[PDB]
Amino acid sequence: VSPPPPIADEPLTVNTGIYLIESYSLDDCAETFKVNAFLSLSWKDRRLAFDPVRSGVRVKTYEPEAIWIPEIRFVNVENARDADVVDISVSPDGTVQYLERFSARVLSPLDFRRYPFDSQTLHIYLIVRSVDTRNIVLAVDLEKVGKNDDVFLTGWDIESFTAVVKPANFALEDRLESKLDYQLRISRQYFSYIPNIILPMLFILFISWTAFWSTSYEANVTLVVSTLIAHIAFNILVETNCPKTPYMTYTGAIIFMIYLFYFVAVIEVTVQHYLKVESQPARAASITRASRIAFPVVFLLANIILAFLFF
Amino acid sequence: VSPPPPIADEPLTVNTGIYLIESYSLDDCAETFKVNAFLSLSWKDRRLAFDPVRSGVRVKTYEPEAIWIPEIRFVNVENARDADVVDISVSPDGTVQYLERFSARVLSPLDFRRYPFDSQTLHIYLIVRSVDTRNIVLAVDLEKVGKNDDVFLTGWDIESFTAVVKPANFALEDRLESKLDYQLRISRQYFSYIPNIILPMLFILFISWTAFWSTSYEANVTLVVSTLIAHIAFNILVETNCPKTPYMTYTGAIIFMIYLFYFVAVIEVTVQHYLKVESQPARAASITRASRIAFPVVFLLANIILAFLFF
Amino acid sequence: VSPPPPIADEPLTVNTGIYLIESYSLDDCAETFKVNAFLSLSWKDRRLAFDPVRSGVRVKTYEPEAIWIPEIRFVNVENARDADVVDISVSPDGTVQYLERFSARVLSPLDFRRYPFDSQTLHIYLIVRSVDTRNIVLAVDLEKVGKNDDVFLTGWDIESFTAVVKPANFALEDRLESKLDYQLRISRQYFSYIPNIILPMLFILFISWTAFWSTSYEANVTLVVSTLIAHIAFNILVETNCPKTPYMTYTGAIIFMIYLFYFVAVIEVTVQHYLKVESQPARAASITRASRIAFPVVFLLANIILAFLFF
Amino acid sequence: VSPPPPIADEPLTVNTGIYLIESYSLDDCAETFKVNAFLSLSWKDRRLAFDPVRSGVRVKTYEPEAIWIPEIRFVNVENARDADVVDISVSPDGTVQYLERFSARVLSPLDFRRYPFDSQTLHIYLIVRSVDTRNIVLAVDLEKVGKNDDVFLTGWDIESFTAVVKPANFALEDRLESKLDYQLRISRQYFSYIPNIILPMLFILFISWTAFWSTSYEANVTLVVSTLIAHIAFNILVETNCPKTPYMTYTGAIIFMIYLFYFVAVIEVTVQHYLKVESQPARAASITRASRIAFPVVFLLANIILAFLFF
Amino acid sequence: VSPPPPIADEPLTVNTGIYLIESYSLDDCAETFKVNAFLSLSWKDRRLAFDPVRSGVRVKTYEPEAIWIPEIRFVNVENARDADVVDISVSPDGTVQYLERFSARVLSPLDFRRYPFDSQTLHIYLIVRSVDTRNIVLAVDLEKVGKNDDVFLTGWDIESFTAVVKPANFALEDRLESKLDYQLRISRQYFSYIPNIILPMLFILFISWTAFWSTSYEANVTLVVSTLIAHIAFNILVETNCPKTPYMTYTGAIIFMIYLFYFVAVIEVTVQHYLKVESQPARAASITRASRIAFPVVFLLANIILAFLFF
Ligand SMILES: CCC1(CC[Se]C#N)C(=O)NC(=O)NC1=O
Ligand SMILES: CCCCCCCCCCCC
Ligand SMILES: [Cl-]
Ligand SMILES: [Cl-]
Ligand SMILES: [Cl-]
Ligand SMILES: [Cl-]
Ligand SMILES: [Cl-]
Ligand code: NA
Ligand code: NA
Ligand code: NA
Ligand code: NA
Repeated sequence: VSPPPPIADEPLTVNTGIYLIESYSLDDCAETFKVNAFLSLSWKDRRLAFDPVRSGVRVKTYEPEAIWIPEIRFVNVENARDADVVDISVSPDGTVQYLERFSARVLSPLDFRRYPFDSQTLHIYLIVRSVDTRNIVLAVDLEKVGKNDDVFLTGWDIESFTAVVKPANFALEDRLESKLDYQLRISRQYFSYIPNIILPMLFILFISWTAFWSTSYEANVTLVVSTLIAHIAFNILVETNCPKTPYMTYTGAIIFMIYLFYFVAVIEVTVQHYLKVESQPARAASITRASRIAFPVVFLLANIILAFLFF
Repeated sequence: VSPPPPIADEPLTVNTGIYLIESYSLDDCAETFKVNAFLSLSWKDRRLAFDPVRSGVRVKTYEPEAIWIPEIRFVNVENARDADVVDISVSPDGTVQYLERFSARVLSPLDFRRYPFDSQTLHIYLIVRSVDTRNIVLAVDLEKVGKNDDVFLTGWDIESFTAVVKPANFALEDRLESKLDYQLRISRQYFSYIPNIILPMLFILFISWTAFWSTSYEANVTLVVSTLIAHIAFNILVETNCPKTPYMTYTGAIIFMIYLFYFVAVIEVTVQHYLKVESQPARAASITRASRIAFPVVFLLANIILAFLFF
Repeated sequence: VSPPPPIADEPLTVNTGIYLIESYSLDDCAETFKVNAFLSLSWKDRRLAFDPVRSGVRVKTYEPEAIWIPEIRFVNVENARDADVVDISVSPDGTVQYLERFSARVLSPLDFRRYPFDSQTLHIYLIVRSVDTRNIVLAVDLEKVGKNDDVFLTGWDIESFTAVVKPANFALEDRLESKLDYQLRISRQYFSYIPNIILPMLFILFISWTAFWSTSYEANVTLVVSTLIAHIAFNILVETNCPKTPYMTYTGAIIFMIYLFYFVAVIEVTVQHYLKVESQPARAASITRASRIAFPVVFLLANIILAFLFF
Repeated sequence: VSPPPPIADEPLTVNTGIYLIESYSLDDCAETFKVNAFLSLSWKDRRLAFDPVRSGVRVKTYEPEAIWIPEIRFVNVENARDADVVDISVSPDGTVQYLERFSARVLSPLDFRRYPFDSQTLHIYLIVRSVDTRNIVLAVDLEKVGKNDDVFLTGWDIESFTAVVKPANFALEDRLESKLDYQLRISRQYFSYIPNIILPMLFILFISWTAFWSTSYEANVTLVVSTLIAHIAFNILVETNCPKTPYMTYTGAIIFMIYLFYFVAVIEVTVQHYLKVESQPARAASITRASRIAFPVVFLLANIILAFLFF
Repeated sequence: VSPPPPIADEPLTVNTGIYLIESYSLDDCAETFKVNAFLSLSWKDRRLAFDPVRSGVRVKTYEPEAIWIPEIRFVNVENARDADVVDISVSPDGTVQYLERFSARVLSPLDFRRYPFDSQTLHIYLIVRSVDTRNIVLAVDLEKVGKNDDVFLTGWDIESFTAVVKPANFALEDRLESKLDYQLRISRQYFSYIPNIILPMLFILFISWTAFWSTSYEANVTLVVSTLIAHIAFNILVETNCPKTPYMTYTGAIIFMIYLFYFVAVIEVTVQHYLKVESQPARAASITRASRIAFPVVFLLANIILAFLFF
């Protein structure tokens, strides 16, 4: 219950590995994800060394309480991980092979600027604090790093689960702290977003555009203002249920542009009727005819400008 | 305590069984279900064998801490199960009869493509990790796999609770792992979905179709656009309260088709009026008369095409 | 720390009592209810019998760890109850009088077919598993069963808290198990249901019926379709916040019937106008006049048919 | 680990005091409030009396396990309080001075009949169960009962925190139980309820009243029915997010009355038009002119009747 | 397991420091924030002093159970913090250097009067209660007060994390209590507020203003009342999801003013039509022409008055 002594003035190397068993509950609002995995740890504690001849065993098993185990913590976790030690195996040279199953709700920022065509890199930061008698440094054993094939996140494609092999060693509260970065790369499954969100939202806008093939101000006011109600009602229906993104998103710019188009279409309908009343039906009919091409063309062009700006 | 020694070079067989006491909280959004059940374990440990004559007992009881018990874990759980050891009984031959009551929130994918006429197979994966001293293999005693008659999930018919007898034995982090798949087959209770969701949604669409028996553009604009608002408002009312399904569902296709029909009906109403105002009432009246049959026929046929594609 | 020995071959009778301190959080969506109560247990253990003369005490008090206590569990709970042992008293004959205060979230199905005039019977199932050396059977001490007068559930009248005195004894995992049924009968007290949900919903329907005293198709389309929107919007306002009931409810049938009446009223308004435009105002006016009586009469009769079917 | 012996046949007096550190999460729907506070207990145990000369200490400190401490519980809590013993000090006469910090979710009924001008008295009931060898009675020293100045509940004015000095001593399951009543008096901050809820709700009603200064049935139908939609939509916006109150509230009566006024205004608009079309414009214009005064006067009077009935 | 003895009659100084690791879950509705941090404590205990020559070590490490550690608690926490002792180091002079990693959901009031241009000061109040044999006072080690550079709150700019070096010493429950205030200053990221909430809300108001360039009462009623519906529907879309603020906010005043403008615009539309129908088109046209300037000017001025009043 004290760290192993150094042979010379070298730090203790704790080789790590994370193997994803299950990944679940990716919360976009909270920017958190719950993960269930193995955490394999390996280090040399020469005090535990033995002769397999005298012992009559080629490997010894210990209880966590019986031996020194490094305090590995996660940097970006809500509460400490719920861990269960699966196995502890000591070889005759004193090499400890530790294995545990943990479940953790990890906090990792998400960038929704390119939503719903966005990709994310989920982080899991391992950390070890160095002690009084010696310094502890983390390492990655790539043979011990991977993910179960059945690992899934509904609406996401799990690209890869890797680790940045080089640790970040730094001083914190007068002690060395070695930090490791485990990355889970995911890309969104945006298929049903076209028929369920985009297409019906465009149909409602297109219905407002039929006021350019009508001279009735009463029918035109009912067209543009009722489609604005239908649009707002449709936005409540497809609402993300997360608090509004403080920054401007791709989908957010399109929806803002759609609100601008309902305002510009009201301005046209109001101008058309005012010119018709103010004995100028030549200008009223020429504006309404221009709008039939101007509205879809300006819309198509502005969407290409946004798509270019965001991608 | 170490694992029991093999008589020959055979692995240790741990006979399992799960008996569902209560099933609750089936979350469609989270794809998780909370279960409370018994987990029975049986294996032979010859070290624990005794003579009932010398001992004066026909069965011995032990505390979990006193004897070797295999570490059985569940693969698809959020956090480790909340377990309470109910009984441990050792017979003179060394047979250990273990029993525990546990509660766990199990993660099981759900396929909503055929919703609300869908059936689901909920999984509970048992797993045991082998040690270096000896290999551990799981077995299913099907007489031990069951469920309480009073077990229920509102809106579902619990068909069966089974296990696939053959375990999935595989290597993971240089050790053998025996995995058992327990299945809970459930089928949805879609009764009230016709009168509460389908019938009122179709009525709103049918009201938009009365514009084919009217020449008033003002009454037709109020018909088709107000029914679109009534439809969107009705969708908000019958909203699933789960984030949108990343894949296209049966119900999702129908609702997309309904949005298309409101757009096509606006196009007709706009064409009818434009042909009437552009001195062509022969073409305007012939289109409106055709729509009276074309709309219900194309709808009925497209539904048959979707029903055929999904089932 | 062994069960008491039988005098003859009789099972151990554990007399139970439950005294409701507080009842709260009745969740209709989850079909669960939280309860805070006393659980009294009484059984005879002749090993604990004493002479009050030699001991100098008429009653002995023990710590739970000092004596044998039967493991009583609840069948229909989410997780095990939060229990705290209040008192353990042993009389000179060996009668143990155990008392504990517990809190538990009990799962009990709810039938909403007669909502909001429904009554429910909430269950709490006690169970004891028999042990190696002897069988354990539950009994009810009616003097120890009851509820605090201040116990309440907002929107419900707590009729009674009783128990089914005869236990359900059966075999489970090769051991006898004795089960007790504790019933809490509650009836809904929703006075405000009529003025807050029914009356405004009927007013919206009655407003659609004013189209029978109007010949204006434009005013009639605005009447029936805007009231349909107002109805749907009112249903969103009075939405139960629980996922839709898989079976058809009383309130559910009325609301379905109301949606049918909005569709039938559109059919009338469409027929009236088509007969008027197709040079038949004799038939148009006779239908509109008939509807003034037919609609309220068919509605009143259909409601009596539903009320008769559900009650 | 036995109660202190009486000098004469007197019960043990346990002096209590609750000091509110933080008050949070007042849930109107659940009728529960989460409180964090100190619980001070004082009682005399002559067995713990000592001579400060021989001991060489003026005060002795003990661990809770070392001495007898009365089992104090709260009656109206969800689960037992989360407690942490802060200090235990024994003076030479045997006086025990116990202090603990606890958090607890207290269940206390709320009366919303006068909402949002309502005041509430939140209760906390301390209770002690008497034992075999002696009776235990609670006492309160109001000098010890208080609250932190920074204690807050958003939207409420915490008037006072007190205790009813006289305990309720009663028999429960053949033992005496002494109960104390702590009371937290709070009154609502209804400031923004006039400009955010009442004022916009009245404006929507007043817009429906402009139909009394119009003869156009088409404009009157659009006025009265669209304001009914705007009212229902506004009620969804200002919805309390708690299930509807089973009893009739003040705000509930006003809103019911507002729904009645939209129905009566439709009846007027329908009568006006029917009298006009049935060659009686003398009666139609006289009703519409009467309504201009009748509607605001009947509204103003009915509100005074409700305000008088509720306050 | 006794506090250290004073050299003279001085109180024990416990030097504190908090180092923010992660900040998450800032709940505006609950006025709580979850934080993960280090808590460093330093105090002198001469009983633990040693000669480094005879002992032969830099610092002596202890288990929390082995030495006296001051009970530091947080004032404004829901439940006690989840703490993990990271390290305890004693230097030759008797200086104890304690370190722990904790997670806590801190309660801190939020002032939304200037929302969404508001800044908040989040508090974490440390407190120590003085003991029998000596008084304990808190201090701040400015070298140990800090925050990780990667600390974030989505939609907020974390300005600073400082501590009020001077503690608040006061009597509580007959004992001295030293309290420290740790402040986390945050300012909101209101960027997407303008295009996502302000601009579409103003467009809906501007559409109602087109009724000043129209004489049609039917088109004007449809303009002002349908935009009121669109506004209310847009408010439901951008609803804060927190229960209503009891005090009047900046955004709250603007939205109240917008509801007043819809009522005043209805009054104009009603007056215009009544003057027109009552043979006075000179006054009707002069009011409608005045409103074209009066409405945007009064709006712009009233907004400047509110902006001045709130900032
Ligand atoms: C309420 C329906 C509405 C106003 C906007 Se739709 C909604 N909500 C209306 O009242 N009058 C119309 O002529 N058309 C409409 O669609
Ligand atoms: C014009 C009718 C608009 C209907 C508004 C419905 C508001 C839905 C609120 C849903 C909360 C999840
Ligand atoms: Cl951790
Ligand atoms: Cl598990
Ligand atoms: Cl239980
Ligand atoms: Cl308690
Ligand atoms: Cl704390
Ligand atoms: Na064991
Ligand atoms: Na026991
Ligand atoms: Na004690
Ligand atoms: Na200690």
